[PDB]
Amino acid sequence: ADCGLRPLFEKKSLEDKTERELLESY
Amino acid sequence: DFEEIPEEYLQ
Amino acid sequence: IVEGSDAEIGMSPWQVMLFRKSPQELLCGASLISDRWVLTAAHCLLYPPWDKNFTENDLLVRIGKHSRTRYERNIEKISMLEKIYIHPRYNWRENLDRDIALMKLKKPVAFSDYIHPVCLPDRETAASLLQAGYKGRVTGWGNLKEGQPSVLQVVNLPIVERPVCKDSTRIRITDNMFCAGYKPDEGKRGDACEGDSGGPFVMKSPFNNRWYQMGIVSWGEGCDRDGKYGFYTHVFRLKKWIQKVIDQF
Ligand SMILES: N[C@H](Cc1ccccc1)C(=O)N1CCC[C@H]1C(=O)NCCNc1ccncc1
Repeated sequence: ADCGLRPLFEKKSLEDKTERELLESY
Repeated sequence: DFEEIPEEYLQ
Repeated sequence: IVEGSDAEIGMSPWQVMLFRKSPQELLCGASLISDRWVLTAAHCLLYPPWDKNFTENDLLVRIGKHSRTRYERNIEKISMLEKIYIHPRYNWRENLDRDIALMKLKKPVAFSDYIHPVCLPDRETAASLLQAGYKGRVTGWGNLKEGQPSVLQVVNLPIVERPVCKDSTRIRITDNMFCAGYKPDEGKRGDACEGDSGGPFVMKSPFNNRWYQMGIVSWGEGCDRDGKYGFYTHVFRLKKWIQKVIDQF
């Protein structure tokens, strides 16, 4: 139910260094 | 190469 | 992972290391899908042509890791297995069709900054995201070249059209597989490799910003060869089996 939301990124509204490449491909 | 883990686990 | 980068701390908190007790060696990757269940490739546990057939007591799962070889005190958790479940129709004889296995942990792991489950896709997440051109992300501690990293590696790769996947190999491809990788002309590289097996191919939903595991690192011919692609177990196609195992046991 909390699946797929990372404590150190999504939960803090921080992005990792390449996740934009993923989202720019969709 | 691999660092030894606590033997508690290898039991 | 070939042509990947060092992961950030906490970047893949579902990443699991399958770890052999003796000799103490990394077996495979895997993923945490609840506090008690780990998803991996069946060939990590069972592959008769190579005389591979591991059982529960052969194995430890290590969760929360970043460094490949260090025992990461106060950060990782090491769990024992209660039960391994291999797909009843996993095809090790021919093409690794239905390359999937569940492992029930002997006790539930506690989540933390470094340990957190990934989602499994529903039908409409799969339909929406599993498209040629869309990129997913593969992680692992496997080989850097067809040598081993100090730290979890990460690479992002596009899904490849099904006919391109078929025309790249002599192996019979099924609907329970997809392939990912850059074409030779695309001028970007990267691939899973030996030791990455069983690890997660994940995508981030643009609708709810959650990470979903779409694939399991299954097989390839070489690592990062031009005109060759990585093949992954299609997790959604086999989710009915997953659901079945989990709420039966
Ligand atoms: N090289 C074989 C290619 C029934 C491929 C299906 C059947 C026979 C060869 C392979 O990858 N195999 C042989 C059986 C296990 C698997 C493996 O080593 N997988 C490791 C993952 N390797 C990758 C390399 C590059 N890209 C993705 C995965």
